Amino acid sequence: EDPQLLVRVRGGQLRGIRLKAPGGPVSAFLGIPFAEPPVGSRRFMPPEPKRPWSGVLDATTFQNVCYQYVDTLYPGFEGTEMWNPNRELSEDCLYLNVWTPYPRPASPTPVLIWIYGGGFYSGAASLDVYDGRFLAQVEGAVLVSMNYRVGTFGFLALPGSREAPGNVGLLDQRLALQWVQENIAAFGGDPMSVTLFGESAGAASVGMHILSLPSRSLFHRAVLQSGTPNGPWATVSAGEARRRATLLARLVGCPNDTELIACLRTRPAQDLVDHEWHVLPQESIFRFSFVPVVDGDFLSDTPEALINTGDFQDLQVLVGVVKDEGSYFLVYGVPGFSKDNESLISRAQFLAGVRIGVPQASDLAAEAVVLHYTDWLHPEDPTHLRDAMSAVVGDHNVVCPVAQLAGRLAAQGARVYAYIFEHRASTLTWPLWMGVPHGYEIEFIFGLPLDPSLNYTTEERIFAQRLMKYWTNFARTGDPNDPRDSKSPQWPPYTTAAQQYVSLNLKPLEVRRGLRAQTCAFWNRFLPKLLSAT
Amino acid sequence: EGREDPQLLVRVRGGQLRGIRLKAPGGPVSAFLGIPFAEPPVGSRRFMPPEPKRPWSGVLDATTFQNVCYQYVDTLYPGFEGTEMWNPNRELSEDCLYLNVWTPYPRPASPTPVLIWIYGGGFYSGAASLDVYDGRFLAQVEGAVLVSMNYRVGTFGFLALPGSREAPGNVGLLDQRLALQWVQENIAAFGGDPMSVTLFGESAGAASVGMHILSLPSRSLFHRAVLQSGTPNGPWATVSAGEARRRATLLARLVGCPNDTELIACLRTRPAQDLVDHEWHVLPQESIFRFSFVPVVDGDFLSDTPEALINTGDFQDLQVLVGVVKDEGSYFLVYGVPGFSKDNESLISRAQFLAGVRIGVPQASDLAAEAVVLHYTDWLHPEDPTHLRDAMSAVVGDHNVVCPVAQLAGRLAAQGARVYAYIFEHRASTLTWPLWMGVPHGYEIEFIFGLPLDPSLNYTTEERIFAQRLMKYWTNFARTGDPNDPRDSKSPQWPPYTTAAQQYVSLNLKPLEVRRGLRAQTCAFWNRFLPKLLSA
Ligand SMILES: CC[N+](C)(CC)CCC[n+]1c(-c2ccccc2)c2cc(N)ccc2c2ccc(N)cc21
Ligand SMILES: *[C@@H]1O[C@H](CO[C@@H]2O[C@@H](C)[C@@H](O)[C@@H](O)[C@@H]2O)[C@@H](O)[C@H](O)[C@H]1NC(C)=O
Ligand SMILES: *[C@@H]1O[C@H](CO)[C@@H](O)[C@H](O)[C@H]1NC(C)=O
Ligand SMILES: *[C@@H]1O[C@H](CO)[C@@H](O)[C@H](O)[C@H]1NC(C)=O
Repeated sequence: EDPQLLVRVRGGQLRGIRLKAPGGPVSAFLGIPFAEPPVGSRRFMPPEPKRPWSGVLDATTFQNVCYQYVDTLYPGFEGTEMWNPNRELSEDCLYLNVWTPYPRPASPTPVLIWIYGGGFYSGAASLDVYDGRFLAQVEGAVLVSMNYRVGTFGFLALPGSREAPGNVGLLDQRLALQWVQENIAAFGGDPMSVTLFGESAGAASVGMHILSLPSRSLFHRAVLQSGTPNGPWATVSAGEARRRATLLARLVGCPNDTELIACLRTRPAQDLVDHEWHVLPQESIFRFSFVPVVDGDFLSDTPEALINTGDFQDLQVLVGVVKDEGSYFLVYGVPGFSKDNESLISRAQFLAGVRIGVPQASDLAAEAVVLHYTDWLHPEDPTHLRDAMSAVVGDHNVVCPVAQLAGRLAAQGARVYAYIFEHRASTLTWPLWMGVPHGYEIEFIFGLPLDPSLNYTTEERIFAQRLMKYWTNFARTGDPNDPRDSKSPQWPPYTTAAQQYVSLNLKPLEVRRGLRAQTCAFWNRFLPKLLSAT
Repeated sequence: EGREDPQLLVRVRGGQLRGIRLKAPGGPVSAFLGIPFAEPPVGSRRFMPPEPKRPWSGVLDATTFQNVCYQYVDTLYPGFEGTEMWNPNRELSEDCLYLNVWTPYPRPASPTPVLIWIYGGGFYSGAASLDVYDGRFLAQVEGAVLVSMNYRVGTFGFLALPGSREAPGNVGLLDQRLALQWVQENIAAFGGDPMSVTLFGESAGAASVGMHILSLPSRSLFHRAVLQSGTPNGPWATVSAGEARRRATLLARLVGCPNDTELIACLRTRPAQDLVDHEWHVLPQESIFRFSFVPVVDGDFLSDTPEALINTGDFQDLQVLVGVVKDEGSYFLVYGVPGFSKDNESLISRAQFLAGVRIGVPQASDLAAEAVVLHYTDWLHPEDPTHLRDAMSAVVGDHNVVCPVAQLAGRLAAQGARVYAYIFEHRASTLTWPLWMGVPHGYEIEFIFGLPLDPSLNYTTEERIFAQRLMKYWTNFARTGDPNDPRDSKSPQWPPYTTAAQQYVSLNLKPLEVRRGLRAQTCAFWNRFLPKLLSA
């Protein structure tokens, strides 16, 4: 029995495990329960706090992954398998993980809380890319990651009902945040310095905690990587959520809200997952069936309205995108695209891809998109059309929603830092035409290149170390700049006036101005005006 | 005769003419000025198609420029060369249908290619007698036979009651056509080759040239064409029959007139200056780069809109040279956009920009105007006065000239014509408009005509060499349908403009530079998206 691996939290005693990090040992407490299993009658319901347990709870292994769809598009392919569940699926999945330096910190250490992505229909805190040992060992950070319900289990809603109010997956995240306030000090973490960070849907989740008052007292800073609460995919109206839920009910033989939900609760988990994808209103990509709902409760109004009227004075935020946000999504539904060839497309294929990439666009709006993205000097060039299709999807879904968020937060009091990640991992298995795809900056932020057996170049290892420093400096001070270094170059705050952001790649920081300024004005100022009149 | 210069007496279909020997820097040239080509379109002939000039007896004196067609005279900036250079330089009169001929002295031995100039002035002004249209340099240095005609402008040349017999519309274009017929019949008498006639014009003159390309009866009167900063397609060069009727009857009301016959008959009783005095009161909105009486889509001279005709036309046996200047729109801003002036830097506010856009694109809906504003706004510095000023200029120049020219070059090329394109970027050292206006609309003309060759005009030595280069391109084009010098292979070649490569050249003090795409992205906005916005 090692006293460093023994901790006492409000629910009882835990025993962690000493793990090996390249530069030394770290203490890991994995699979800690933070809520009563949301099973049986608790399906679709808000999470309840975990009841106290007797004896010593074994916290040396990752717990089960929340029930979810498993990708089968490219069987055996690392590019896709790296995101698949790496533990048993089960609705009994509300557990969190804690990594800390070994021995446990002498003084209160700033805490980083990770919220994974996966379109709100997948993901797990146990994936290898979210391994917190590196950040814990090299920066002495206390890192926490929780599992939260996804898909129908976490977001199926019959707005106004008592049994399926919606947003329970976000409530799962919130309970884990509360658990950190109440118990993280026992691990040497400082509950007064909690930074949330997440990518994609995880970034959108972080944004929703920023916009939901009850969450605000649970953290102090936030990082949103390639995702936002505003935008076309992160939320749905109460009406559309009801529509998708009742349609799902119908598809599985069900059946008054109470009766419908009661019947949904009798169905095997895989039955719900089997019909999950048959409820989307149009043929599309970057659109997900069950996501956070504007309920007038967790989210008092649309994210769009909340970021326009909010006061973000005492908040520091780090936000950014990767160089090719949309490439990944094209192979999941756009005719002509495949990871196995160059994906050179025709102009006709391009106009068709646009209707799929911007599913909610009228014919006029779609034509505006085509005319804006077509390179009129080479309107029929396959390479340009392919890269344009990618850009359309990434701009519409991520880059412009991020530009929008950065601007409102900065205009309204927040301290904001922005970046564009442009380094393509030497070990990437997706083809070259996809560039730096959605999600591939994560392994660097978590410091995986520091593991010699992973085969990253020596420059990548130095790069990862730089990133871990930015992220942890940001967590510690609300500023990613190194207060030790006195010759950077400095990463300036993003402002509406100057719109400065930095490039994150192998070369030293480069300051740029305007995040797709012209193109995002198109998406954020003109298209709306188009549709609200037509 | 007997004692006069035997080299200045010539005979044309209507009679004998006596020209004048003029001095050009490098030698003498023959000039026959004020040759009548139509019966004076006065009294009962106002608003009517021109009739050929009846033969005269004796020797008609063709030694001085004739009257300028009745028109509005600009007084915005009294005494200012920038505006005065375009004002009438001879008496105003409805008796103005005369043309001019410049030829080498002595007259060419073999048939020489003919260049016919058609002046601009928004169809409401202009004259073939202005100093910038002086044909002596091209005649002397390139041995060209140059012809320029006066044609009716304003109400006199374009007021129309479509379908009527008395004011059919487009009579100013008919005056031009009559002069082209006069060249076919008589130019050989001056040593000109009727089988090699190139039309060139600028602005409304350019639009005029384009309309002759689109009107069959004019097609047999010329072989090649040059359109400088103007096109027959676009937002200002034509009006629909309904709009023309509307403007003509509103004008009639404004002067006390009112059945078309009675209305027109009453208009014919009004003093010419009364019509000019109300000419500007008939435009539908507050605007710039819009003119009251212009060519009308009559279903006769123009069988359909210029846009339809260039989309369906067969232009296989046609060579065309087309181009624009660096700052097509600047000039127009001081004539109606609040905040702009030739006497200050014209730095404007964002609010002044949004208002300028409503005036610069008068036919745009609220949604269309916002699209313009969002496209032209520099989102890194959305409030910068200098950028807003230059963006306002670009909006006007792109909408009215640059994009209509790109549209034209594209259709002509795709449909058989050989097209050459340019952008003129040299600002005359003698320009009197402020620097912020750059190379304004109309300021490439003095270079094409070779004025810098006159020592007394004070152009720099480089400008004189530059002028010579341009005269060479224009006359090579007139001679062969190709601006390139057949010999000199050293100088970079001017490639044809194609839909595939979209190549055009920069005309400035430096050697030719080939560029691709004429404001390609922005013109796609104007030529493909805005229209479609309109269909909704
Ligand atoms: C549109 C009708 N309007 C009578 C306003 C109700 C304004 C006409 C003013 N207006 C304009 C002008 C100014 C700004 C915008 C558009 C046109 C104008 C424009 C040019 N190049 C040359 C002369 C004039 C001009 C000459 C005589 C009279 N009498 C009025 C005139
Ligand atoms: C530039 O001028 C515009 C027009 O005003 C006229 O010209 C100026 C120079 C004065 O002589 C004035 O009396 C004239 O009416 C102004 O509207 C504009 O504000 C001026 N720009 C600035 C701010 O200097
Ligand atoms: C790439 O592969 C997909 C499916 O195998 C196919 O639809 C597409 O035509 C291919 N593209 C190329 C470059 O041939
Ligand atoms: C040309 O320069 C001379 C000498 O400076 C000057 O007297 C004359 O007014 C100028 N004329 C022009 C064309 O500006």
